[PDB]
Amino acid sequence: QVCTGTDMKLRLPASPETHLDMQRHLYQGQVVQGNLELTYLPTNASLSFLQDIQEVQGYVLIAHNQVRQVPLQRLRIVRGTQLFEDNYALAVLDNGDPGGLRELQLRSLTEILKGGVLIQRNPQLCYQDTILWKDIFHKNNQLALTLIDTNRSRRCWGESSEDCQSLTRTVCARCKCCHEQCAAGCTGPKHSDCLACLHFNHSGICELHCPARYTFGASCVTACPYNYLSTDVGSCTLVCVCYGLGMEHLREVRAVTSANIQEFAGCKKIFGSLAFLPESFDGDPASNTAPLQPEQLQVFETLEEITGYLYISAWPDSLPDLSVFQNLQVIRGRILHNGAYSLTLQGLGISWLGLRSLRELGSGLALIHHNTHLCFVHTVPWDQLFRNPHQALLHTANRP
Amino acid sequence: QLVESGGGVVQPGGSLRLSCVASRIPASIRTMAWYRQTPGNQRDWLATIGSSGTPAYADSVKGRFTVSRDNAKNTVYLQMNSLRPEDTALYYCRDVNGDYWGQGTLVTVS
Repeated sequence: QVCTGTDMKLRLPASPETHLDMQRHLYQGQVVQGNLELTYLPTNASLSFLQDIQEVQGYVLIAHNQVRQVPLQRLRIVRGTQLFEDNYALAVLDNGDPGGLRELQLRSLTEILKGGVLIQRNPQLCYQDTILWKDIFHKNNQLALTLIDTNRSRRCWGESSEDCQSLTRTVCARCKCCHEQCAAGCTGPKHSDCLACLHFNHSGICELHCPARYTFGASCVTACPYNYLSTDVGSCTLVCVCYGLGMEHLREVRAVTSANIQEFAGCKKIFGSLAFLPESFDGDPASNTAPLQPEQLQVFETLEEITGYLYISAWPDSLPDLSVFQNLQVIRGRILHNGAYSLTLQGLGISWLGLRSLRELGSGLALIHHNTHLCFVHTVPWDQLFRNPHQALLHTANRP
Repeated sequence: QLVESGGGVVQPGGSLRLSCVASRIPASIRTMAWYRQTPGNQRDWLATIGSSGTPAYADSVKGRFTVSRDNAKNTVYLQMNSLRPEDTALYYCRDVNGDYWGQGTLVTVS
């Protein structure tokens, strides 16, 4: 019913080989609590897993694609909580080569609450200018930053007669008038008939505020999901001591260099991420940053729980395993690298993992690839670490 | 910043050897992987080579292609053998420890 989005923008995939396997594991069977980003898909890719998606909380990015068409048929409303380049809630860019996307096919797309539309540099995309946008954008937030390119090489979404565009706002905020709490159309005059609640969905009943039930996303849920914190106000949020990367002091720090390693000593729970990069172990000549030493990594031998991701793209060649994390037990996956992964190990050259205490990954996928020395990847009980029917292990380029 | 060199036109049954020279000299020789993008498809993995030197080849090209490196010049080669008309595509080298990508060198077999 409810899934989470992804947070890479125009960046080449971390694994081009398992990109479609990553997507399918995320949007398999309705509401996306984040950004829907579909980039670098091959022309023969099958996207039958996107058929049931209904609403997107953030923005919809479809860029650098080669597919014939993306089947987001039932997509109703993209709320635009987050925006691409802080202006656009829908962004279609460079779909093709200088095949490519053919038609939008967003047949039921009715409301974009906050944000704009950006369509540019599409070699063979059509019907990008015959569809009105002012009838889709919400009245309250009319920041319709529209930048559409009309150049092509080949009042509806597509050529088919089933792609009829139902003008809603132009023909009350919404009508067919709808109830004040109904976002995307309605089939009647009551408050239990519309097909997308504007503010909250209390068991099929659209209301402005949750009955002080628990608010979560845009639905009045009876109890918060597994990996969500419940506050006294009544909200299911992710954040209400040590602080990891991207948390209240290191919001702009990208790696665990030698500058910010002393503050983790003696810690038993990091409220953030843990990113290891090539520049952590070779300090830049610009600043007096001594290269990190394998002996200085022992400050993580007391860690027990990490509230974010554990990303390793560089490791000292003297260390043959991750035994410095033999005490870490749970990765909460509340903050995921690129918005999708909670455990990544790429190009490390380790001979065995050594995460003997890991017993749960609260959210996000797992990438263990390009470790051409690494055995003991299958022997780990991965199904006993996952907690959702959306997590999977993606592994390529490893030791045979 | 990675630049490859060694592609071009070749006869079927021939051989080729690409290179991938790093513009900067890293402190550690890192890990570089070889890909191949047939037009319209995702760039398929070919081979990977680590800092130590242990390689890993895909199933399709294992036994024909050979990957190696020279730490003196920080260049990684991809020695191709018994080339075949189906092998024509764009060949790119990526730096796995950093996610830096090359620009590609088109290899044509005819």
